[PDB]
Amino acid sequence: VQLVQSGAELKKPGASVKVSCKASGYTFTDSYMHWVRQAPGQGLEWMGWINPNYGATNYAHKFQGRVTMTRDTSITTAYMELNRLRSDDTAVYYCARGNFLRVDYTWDFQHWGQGTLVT
Amino acid sequence: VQLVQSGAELKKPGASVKVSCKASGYTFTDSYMHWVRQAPGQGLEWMGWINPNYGATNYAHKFQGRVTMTRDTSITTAYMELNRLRSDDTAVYYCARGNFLRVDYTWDFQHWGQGTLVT
Amino acid sequence: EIVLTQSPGTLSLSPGEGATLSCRTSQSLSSSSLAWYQQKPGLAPRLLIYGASIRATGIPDRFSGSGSGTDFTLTISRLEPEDFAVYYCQQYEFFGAGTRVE
Amino acid sequence: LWVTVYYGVPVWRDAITTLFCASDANVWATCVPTPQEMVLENVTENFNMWKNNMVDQMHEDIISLWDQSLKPCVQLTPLCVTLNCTDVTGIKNCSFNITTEVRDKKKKVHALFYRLDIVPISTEYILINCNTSVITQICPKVSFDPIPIHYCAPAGYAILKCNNKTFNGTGPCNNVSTIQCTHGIKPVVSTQLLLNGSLAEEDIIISSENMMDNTKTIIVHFNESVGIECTRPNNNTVESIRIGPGQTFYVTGEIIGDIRQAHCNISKGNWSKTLQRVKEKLKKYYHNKTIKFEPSSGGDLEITTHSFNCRGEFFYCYTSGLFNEGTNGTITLPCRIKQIVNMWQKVGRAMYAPPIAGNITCSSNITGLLLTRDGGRGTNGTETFRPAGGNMKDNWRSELYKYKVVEIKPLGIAPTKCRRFLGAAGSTMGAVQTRQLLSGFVQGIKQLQTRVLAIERYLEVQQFLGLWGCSGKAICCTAVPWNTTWSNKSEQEIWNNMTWMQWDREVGNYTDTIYKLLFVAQFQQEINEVD
Amino acid sequence: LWVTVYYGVPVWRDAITTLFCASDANVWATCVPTPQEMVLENVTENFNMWKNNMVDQMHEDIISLWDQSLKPCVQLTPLCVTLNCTDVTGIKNCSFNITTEVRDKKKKVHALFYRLDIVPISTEYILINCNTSVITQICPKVSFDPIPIHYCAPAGYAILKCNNKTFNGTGPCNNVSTIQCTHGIKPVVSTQLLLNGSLAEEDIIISSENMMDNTKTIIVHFNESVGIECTRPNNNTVESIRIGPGQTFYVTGEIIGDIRQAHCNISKGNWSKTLQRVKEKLKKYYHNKTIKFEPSSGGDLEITTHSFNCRGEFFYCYTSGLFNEGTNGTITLPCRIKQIVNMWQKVGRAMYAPPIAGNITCSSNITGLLLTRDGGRGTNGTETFRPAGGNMKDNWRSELYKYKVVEIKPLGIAPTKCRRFLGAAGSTMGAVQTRQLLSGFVQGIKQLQTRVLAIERYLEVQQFLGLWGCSGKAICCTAVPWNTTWSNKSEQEIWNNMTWMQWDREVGNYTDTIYKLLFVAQFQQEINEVD
Ligand SMILES: *[C@@H]1O[C@H](CO)[C@@H](O[C@@H]2O[C@H](CO)[C@@H](O[C@@H]3O[C@H](CO[C@H]4O[C@H](CO)[C@@H](O)[C@H](O)[C@@H]4O)[C@@H](O)[C@H](O[C@H]4O[C@H](CO)[C@@H](O)[C@H](O)[C@@H]4O)[C@@H]3O)[C@H](O)[C@H]2NC(C)=O)[C@H](O)[C@H]1NC(C)=O
Ligand SMILES: *[C@@H]1O[C@H](CO)[C@@H](O[C@@H]2O[C@H](CO)[C@@H](O[C@@H]3O[C@H](CO[C@H]4O[C@H](CO)[C@@H](O)[C@H](O)[C@@H]4O)[C@@H](O)[C@H](O[C@H]4O[C@H](CO)[C@@H](O)[C@H](O)[C@@H]4O)[C@@H]3O)[C@H](O)[C@H]2NC(C)=O)[C@H](O)[C@H]1NC(C)=O
Ligand SMILES: *[C@@H]1O[C@H](CO)[C@@H](O[C@@H]2O[C@H](CO)[C@@H](O[C@@H]3O[C@H](CO)[C@@H](O)[C@H](O)[C@@H]3O)[C@H](O)[C@H]2NC(C)=O)[C@H](O)[C@H]1NC(C)=O
Ligand SMILES: *[C@@H]1O[C@H](CO)[C@@H](O[C@@H]2O[C@H](CO)[C@@H](O[C@@H]3O[C@H](CO)[C@@H](O)[C@H](O)[C@@H]3O)[C@H](O)[C@H]2NC(C)=O)[C@H](O)[C@H]1NC(C)=O
Ligand SMILES: *[C@@H]1O[C@H](CO)[C@@H](O[C@@H]2O[C@H](CO)[C@@H](O)[C@H](O)[C@H]2NC(C)=O)[C@H](O)[C@H]1NC(C)=O
Ligand SMILES: *[C@@H]1O[C@H](CO)[C@@H](O[C@@H]2O[C@H](CO)[C@@H](O)[C@H](O)[C@H]2NC(C)=O)[C@H](O)[C@H]1NC(C)=O
Ligand SMILES: *[C@@H]1O[C@H](CO)[C@@H](O[C@@H]2O[C@H](CO)[C@@H](O)[C@H](O)[C@H]2NC(C)=O)[C@H](O)[C@H]1NC(C)=O
Ligand SMILES: *[C@@H]1O[C@H](CO)[C@@H](O[C@@H]2O[C@H](CO)[C@@H](O)[C@H](O)[C@H]2NC(C)=O)[C@H](O)[C@H]1NC(C)=O
Ligand SMILES: *[C@@H]1O[C@H](CO)[C@@H](O[C@@H]2O[C@H](CO)[C@@H](O)[C@H](O)[C@H]2NC(C)=O)[C@H](O)[C@H]1NC(C)=O
Ligand SMILES: *[C@@H]1O[C@H](CO)[C@@H](O[C@@H]2O[C@H](CO)[C@@H](O)[C@H](O)[C@H]2NC(C)=O)[C@H](O)[C@H]1NC(C)=O
Ligand SMILES: *[C@@H]1O[C@H](CO)[C@@H](O[C@@H]2O[C@H](CO)[C@@H](O)[C@H](O)[C@H]2NC(C)=O)[C@H](O)[C@H]1NC(C)=O
Ligand SMILES: *[C@@H]1O[C@H](CO)[C@@H](O[C@@H]2O[C@H](CO)[C@@H](O)[C@H](O)[C@H]2NC(C)=O)[C@H](O)[C@H]1NC(C)=O
Ligand SMILES: *[C@@H]1O[C@H](CO)[C@@H](O)[C@H](O)[C@H]1NC(C)=O
Ligand SMILES: *[C@@H]1O[C@H](CO)[C@@H](O)[C@H](O)[C@H]1NC(C)=O
Ligand SMILES: *[C@@H]1O[C@H](CO)[C@@H](O)[C@H](O)[C@H]1NC(C)=O
Ligand SMILES: *[C@@H]1O[C@H](CO)[C@@H](O)[C@H](O)[C@H]1NC(C)=O
Ligand SMILES: *[C@@H]1O[C@H](CO)[C@@H](O)[C@H](O)[C@H]1NC(C)=O
Ligand SMILES: *[C@@H]1O[C@H](CO)[C@@H](O)[C@H](O)[C@H]1NC(C)=O
Ligand SMILES: *[C@@H]1O[C@H](CO)[C@@H](O)[C@H](O)[C@H]1NC(C)=O
Ligand SMILES: *[C@@H]1O[C@H](CO)[C@@H](O)[C@H](O)[C@H]1NC(C)=O
Ligand SMILES: *[C@@H]1O[C@H](CO)[C@@H](O)[C@H](O)[C@H]1NC(C)=O
Ligand SMILES: *[C@@H]1O[C@H](CO)[C@@H](O)[C@H](O)[C@H]1NC(C)=O
Ligand SMILES: *[C@@H]1O[C@H](CO)[C@@H](O)[C@H](O)[C@H]1NC(C)=O
Ligand SMILES: *[C@@H]1O[C@H](CO)[C@@H](O)[C@H](O)[C@H]1NC(C)=O
Ligand SMILES: *[C@@H]1O[C@H](CO)[C@@H](O)[C@H](O)[C@H]1NC(C)=O
Ligand SMILES: *[C@@H]1O[C@H](CO)[C@@H](O)[C@H](O)[C@H]1NC(C)=O
Repeated sequence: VQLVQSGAELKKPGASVKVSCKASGYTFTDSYMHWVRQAPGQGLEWMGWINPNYGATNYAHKFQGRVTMTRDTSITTAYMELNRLRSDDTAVYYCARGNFLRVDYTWDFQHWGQGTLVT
Repeated sequence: VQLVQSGAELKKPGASVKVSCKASGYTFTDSYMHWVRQAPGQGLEWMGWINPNYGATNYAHKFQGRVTMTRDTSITTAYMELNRLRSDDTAVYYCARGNFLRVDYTWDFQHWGQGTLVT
Repeated sequence: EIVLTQSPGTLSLSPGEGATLSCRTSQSLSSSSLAWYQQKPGLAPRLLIYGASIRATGIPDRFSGSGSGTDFTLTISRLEPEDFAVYYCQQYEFFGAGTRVE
Repeated sequence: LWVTVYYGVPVWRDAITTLFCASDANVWATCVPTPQEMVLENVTENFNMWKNNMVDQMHEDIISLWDQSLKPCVQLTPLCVTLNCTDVTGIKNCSFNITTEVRDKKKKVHALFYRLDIVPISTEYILINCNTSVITQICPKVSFDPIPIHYCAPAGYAILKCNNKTFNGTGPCNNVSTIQCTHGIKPVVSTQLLLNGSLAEEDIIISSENMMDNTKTIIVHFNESVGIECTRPNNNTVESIRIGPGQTFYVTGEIIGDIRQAHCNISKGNWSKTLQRVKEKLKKYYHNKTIKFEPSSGGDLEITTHSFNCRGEFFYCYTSGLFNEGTNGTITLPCRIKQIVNMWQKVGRAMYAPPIAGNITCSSNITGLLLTRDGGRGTNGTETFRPAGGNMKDNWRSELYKYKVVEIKPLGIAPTKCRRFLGAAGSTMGAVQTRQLLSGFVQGIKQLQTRVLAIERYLEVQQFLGLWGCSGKAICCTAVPWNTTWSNKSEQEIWNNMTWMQWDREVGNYTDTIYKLLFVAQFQQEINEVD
Repeated sequence: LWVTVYYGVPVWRDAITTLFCASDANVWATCVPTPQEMVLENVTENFNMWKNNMVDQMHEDIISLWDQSLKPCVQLTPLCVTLNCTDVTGIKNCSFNITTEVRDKKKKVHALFYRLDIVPISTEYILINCNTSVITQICPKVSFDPIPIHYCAPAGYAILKCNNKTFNGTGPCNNVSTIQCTHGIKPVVSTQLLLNGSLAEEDIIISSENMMDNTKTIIVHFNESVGIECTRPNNNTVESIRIGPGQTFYVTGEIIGDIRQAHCNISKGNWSKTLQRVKEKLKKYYHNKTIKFEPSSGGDLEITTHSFNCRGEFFYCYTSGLFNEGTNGTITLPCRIKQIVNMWQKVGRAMYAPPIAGNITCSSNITGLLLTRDGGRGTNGTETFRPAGGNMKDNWRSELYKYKVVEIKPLGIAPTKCRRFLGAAGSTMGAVQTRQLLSGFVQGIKQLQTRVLAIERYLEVQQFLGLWGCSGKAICCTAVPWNTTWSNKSEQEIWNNMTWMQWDREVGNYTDTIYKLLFVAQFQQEINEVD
């Protein structure tokens, strides 16, 4: 499983970032593309998952209304766009493929990408 | 089984003949096209066979290096080209279809063409 | 809403020792609902046990775990130098704060 | 005691097998038309709506029939040409040229295409999903109506139906019934509201694999239908375009009158009453919190809107007016008509649904509701439920949740003194095999494979009985004594106050243990007879 | 003595039957994954590698799977256009125009084609075999790797394997073994050197139908593998060309760096040692003469060169450096890459093998060698052996020569006093039928036909037994006396020092002679009972 993420950059209040999680070498359609937020030296958080065959997405109650998660299946690249960033959005961002991808049906995030440390 | 051979002509030392054995009315691909040399008023000789689906050919030890047996399957016509003819090449030439064409697996040449008496 | 508290302490230990780690769940869930993660200093986290007893591929034998209901436990018998990093207990959606080993 | 072989035992095991559609006297009725039911007293079985196999077979059989039915139909590969499209609203008047029936002559034609059915490349457009899929026109004069489809089990198998009214989909059932053919299952197509389904008998039924897991759609069955009348009010005129030898391409053209919007009416009376009932019921299946509803998240117009199929016209009606917070009225929903649609997403295939002259109307009965739950540490004690779409098998889990497929297993080896359909399932062993159960083991390529397999299982049981000296008889006393290690129980314990099923569960470990003894004992008896 | 019917006899006859591939957990594994072996003491069978049927079934099953696997793939009929080709060597830079995804627009594209893949019509060319065949691009994202393929016999049949190490392919075998599924047979494609085959256990094995016949390929199996590492060193860049709705055409373009030649290395150490061993062994199987080797005769680059298939790239490596007359080194062979190839020559079909970016490497194990013999009255006492190609079945005769398919035949009628898998094949009649042999008679359309046929043979034997009064028993004493004309032998001669097979050969002439007597005797007994 190859996941190739993008690069980070500090975004001023009111801008918009578009981070990508370009996948390769597996059945992209039959694979969730959960997103995970790493607070700086702190516990993780669940941004949201995106079924890529239909785009059916569910975000967290914290970031509901501020984020949007597009997916592209032709080039098998999932997206995650975050608008209206504030300075308190300092974190790292990774994409995890799991939730019945592995043997267990429960959320078992195995492969992870490359990280993106947008502050 | 119709086999229509070509005409003969005396060839000087160093020339090249191209005799043909144009077939019709059967499965040309699944049929060997053995060639047979009749010495003048003498015993016959085995020039060589040619599987026409692949061109896989085997000539005799006597004429190995002096002869070449092309085949054409589109028009279902087999060929036999003889270079570097000498005056001692006086003979007749016929094409025989056999070697499991008939019931027996062993070489059982039945149908023969029209003859070609290149001297 | 599923609260995943973790035990305190920094575990000032040397290599060759053992380590006991624990995570609590706020509702009576089965063992399949909880997993454990290595949290490295600045690299991608990886999964050890999913289902609270089934190990993952490419993982040594020194890690084991068990638990049902509440008070799930992870035990490491031999702390190699690379094993002195943070460790997270993952629920369905809410990750854990992470107990510390020095 | 001594081993004893019983043939025609009323027991079963969970298994996966090929069924076959039946229907009633079209895509489906090209199935063989028929339904007996018999209640099973004192029987409890652990049903599972989610790990079922009839949904995974119904999905593939819908794919297979939709692929088979669209093989002798037009392919719009010549129609992938540049389209000069202007405004006629969401509709575009597109002019383009084609290779007509005489191949060395080109003809210019016109057609009204919706904006969702074309993408730009100015005013130049092309039909959507041409450069990824091969569009196939849905054949006129072959109706694609979802007629009711029964599922009849093959020989040697049976279907158990759960008759408990409050049965959510998982767990034990109070009393079950063995049937040959299931009820009429209309194979509807929907996204957020299940249409024309089966109503719950007495109470609203809510179901999920695990509610605390959020990636798993929550199904809600209404016990009261909600009327929903919907319509495309445009006065279309269909124009036929000949593109080849017998291939015709039907397009919209020259709408007459006002270009009105397709709308989908629901009544604000019965709705929000049913939704308040659903809210009350979802209060109990979680920790106490306020229960209230949000519109759908972002996504493909195929999942962000309640889609369906009315008379071959594909509607995409927004549901933001339903899941956003009370008296009589109407909840009129905007809808977008889409012709080129690719449902059950197959990479490289599409479907041009042809147009219809005049208007159409779409009266249906909402009998269900698909939901999902937002997660996060949102606090405040309110749970936000959004409608969820995609994963089409859910639409047939709502109709195949009472049913379960079971494999009938004879040779219920039990001990006795001697030596040498499913009506009595819950009955004790003390106080019929030949008359009722055994005759039911023999009474396209799929339904031929399942019948050859039925023949193999009948021969693989009859041969076993013949090799155990039981060629013509159903009950055999045998020469193998009953070991003390095979869960030794007294005759009183076994042949009284104990059903065949529990006994099957008792000595399931000793399969292929008594069998070898039976083979060698019969061979010893025969070789003694010959000597 | 009196007639006696035995059921489950360990005997067999040569027959032709449908087998089925199994493979192990792609073109082949779309087969059902699985292999028991049991040695047969005192059994000798006349094997025949040449008149076998598994080669004639393996050939047709390779044709069937290659046709089935290339049905949902691109067809390069639009690509048969004039090609403006210049020099880039054996490679040509060809520019041409195509009908793109928008049909009324034409796009000019470029592609690097080898000179063997184009023919002239100047600089104008066309793809080879366009005007005789319909080229079909081999699908990417579906690997055509030759995975090992087992062959499991159906119900009622068996496969005998010959375990004699020095077994050449024809004649008796010292000791055999009945198996369910054969070993992993990689279906490789080669011309002159058999690659990735099965090594001989102890000694080099040479085989022909008749060596004095010259139209018949001589197979030689190496007991020691010879390493052969081969490579295409060109740094290709693959360019995708869209020609339709979802149809993509992958071409080479813009090689980076030096245009190097594909070469195929063999080691001069192990080779010519193995060839000297082959020479020594071929001294004995003819009249004494010097044994020495010549290059291949004239013919299609498909037979004049050792062809194979490495990672989907088709190599054509000349072998003139191997068969032309000693120390360590390398025997580097020039190779020609061909994309449009038509193997197993089907009139009207071809195959465009797509290109691969980067380089590739081709490490394989030569385990075989195909030869032929020049004839004529050449005198001098030297025999000239050339490599021979074509007739693809030979490549699977080298892997299916130990195996033989046999039809199990019950009803071994023998005389006794009384009246009224294959483990014991070589055992005498004196001192098991039900436990071991009889249960093995029931345990796509091809593998469904062979199972229906298994059911018919089980019913056509069970009905015969039931009509001979043997419904539930395997051994029957019957009311037909044993005639003196049915090769009358004493009980001592028959039931001692004589196996079931020789007895089957003894009274094979009296089939449908004792049978009529058995029918009429059973009918007489029953009609006496009723009266
Ligand atoms: C949920 O369930 C409801 C109730 O079953 C469905 O609504 C019905 O859908 C059917 C099928 O589309 C509708 O039947 C169609 O009705 C049209 C009107 O028919 C009337 O008018 C004509 C004269 O114009 C009379 O002859 C006729 O008797 C009626 O009075 C017709 O246009 C249709 O005929 C076309 O299709 C048939 C195929 O059977 C062809 O033979 C014809 O040639 C023609 O092409 C057809 O009969 C029916 O009217 C709907 N009922 C209501 C009450 O609205 C819902 O569709 C369903 N929901 C979903 C999502 O599937
Ligand atoms: C006789 O037998 C030998 C030994 O089996 C065969 O040689 C092998 O052939 C296979 C099949 O072609 C080769 O496998 C291919 O190897 C390539 C290199 O893989 C290495 O590098 C990648 C990174 O680039 C690593 O991921 C990988 O682990 C390896 O270290 C790959 O290009 C190929 O992958 C492609 O095909 C697979 C299909 O399985 C796809 O899933 C991939 O996406 C990709 O398209 C492939 O794995 C193998 O390397 C060969 N072995 C050796 C030692 O050379 C001979 O081919 C055979 N002879 C004949 C005539 O058939
Ligand atoms: C659908 O209905 C079934 C019952 O038919 C529900 O099963 C119930 O599941 C819960 C846990 O999810 C059980 O609670 C706990 O069970 C254990 C024993 O397993 C017990 O030790 C605990 O004290 C606690 O009771 C519950 O017993 C079980 N059964 C019943 C009858 O309530 C299922 O949750 C329902 N689900 C949905 C989504 O509708
Ligand atoms: C492969 O091996 C078989 C034996 O397993 C070889 O068969 C042998 O064939 C030759 C004739 O081709 C036999 O020679 C003659 O046989 C007759 C009886 O048939 C006998 O009367 C003569 O005196 C003479 O021996 C030979 O007996 C026979 N068997 C053995 C054991 O040598 C076969 O030729 C081999 N072929 C190849 C191509 O490897
Ligand atoms: C099967 O029906 C029985 C009643 O006949 C259910 O048992 C009880 O039903 C009442 C009324 O709905 C509930 O209040 C009780 O909680 C039920 N008892 C238990 C132990 O759950 C039974 O639950 C039904 N089965 C299913 C799966 O719904
Ligand atoms: C569907 O179920 C609901 C909920 O049980 C039923 O609504 C009840 O109707 C009775 C009628 O006598 C009232 O007394 C209750 O107060 C109602 N409950 C609620 C929560 O409002 C409804 O009748 C059922 N529908 C059918 C057709 O059986
Ligand atoms: C839809 O438009 C068509 C256009 O032809 C209407 O059909 C016409 O109806 C009028 C009614 O006065 C007749 O006089 C014409 O002869 C009809 N023309 C044809 C060609 O049939 C049709 O009535 C319109 N439908 C609606 C519902 O308004
Ligand atoms: C929605 O369900 C209602 C019943 O709840 C259906 O109304 C019945 O329809 C049948 C059709 O055969 C009529 O015979 C009955 O008289 C109707 N009953 C009542 C009480 O009106 C209604 O047809 C359903 N809607 C659709 C579109 O099928
Ligand atoms: C089967 O193996 C036996 C030995 O177990 C072969 O019999 C002899 O084998 C030796 C050693 O190779 C040869 O020198 C003899 O010539 C063999 N005897 C005969 C009569 O041929 C036997 O040949 C083997 N069978 C085959 C087909 O190779
Ligand atoms: C393959 O067979 C050959 C020929 O029998 C074997 O070569 C012999 O090897 C032994 C090793 O002790 C030498 O004593 C012999 O002189 C060799 N024979 C010849 C003709 O050179 C070779 O060992 C076999 N290979 C394997 C792997 O068994
Ligand atoms: C084959 O050619 C490609 C042409 O792109 C080479 O890929 C380049 O490799 C260099 C190495 O210095 C990189 O700087 C470039 O960024 C690469 N380009 C691309 C587009 O990836 C490739 O390395 C060559 N292969 C070999 C074996 O020489
Ligand atoms: C050619 O055969 C040799 C053995 O004769 C193979 O070498 C072995 O390969 C296996 C692969 O599983 C390794 O595990 C072994 O260690 C190897 N043995 C030795 C002695 O090196 C070799 O791989 C074969 N070549 C190919 C291309 O398959
Ligand atoms: C071609 O298809 C892609 C998806 O594979 C799509 O995004 C693109 O818009 C299409 N091309 C044109 C010109 O519309
Ligand atoms: C057409 O096919 C024939 C064989 O049937 C071939 O010899 C010829 O070269 C082809 N035509 C052209 C123009 O290449
Ligand atoms: C579209 O049609 C109009 C008709 O007036 C014409 O003027 C215009 O050029 C056309 N557009 C294109 C892009 O050909
Ligand atoms: C279509 O073909 C006609 C042929 O008469 C030509 O006049 C017209 O410009 C073409 N236009 C388009 C938009 O394809
Ligand atoms: C048993 O099922 C029958 C089906 O006719 C139903 O009438 C009955 O109510 C069920 N039993 C119980 C206790 O609900
Ligand atoms: C729909 O069509 C019918 C058929 O003529 C007509 O009677 C009715 O008025 C039309 N109504 C609308 C709203 O389009
Ligand atoms: C169910 O059990 C009761 C216990 O009283 C018994 O009377 C009844 O006959 C049983 N059901 C059947 C179908 O035998
Ligand atoms: C029957 O019981 C005896 C007691 O000695 C035991 O040895 C034997 O294994 C048992 N047989 C089976 C088939 O379990
Ligand atoms: C091939 O392309 C070259 C590019 O310079 C062009 O000059 C030449 O005319 C072309 N050949 C043909 C036959 O069209
Ligand atoms: C191909 O089509 C283009 C269309 O622009 C034309 O310019 C070119 O001459 C054509 N050439 C060939 C070689 O087919
Ligand atoms: C008989 O076959 C077995 C297979 O295991 C083999 O080991 C043995 O050597 C064979 N017998 C002889 C005499 O070669
Ligand atoms: C083949 O490709 C690999 C991949 O980069 C490269 O490392 C190697 O040098 C190349 N060698 C040749 C001989 O082309
Ligand atoms: C083979 O024959 C020998 C002769 O001594 C006998 O002992 C042996 O049992 C026989 N094989 C079998 C399998 O019975
Ligand atoms: C049995 O033997 C007698 C001797 O007279 C002969 O006539 C008769 O044909 C024989 N029967 C068979 C079936 O061969």
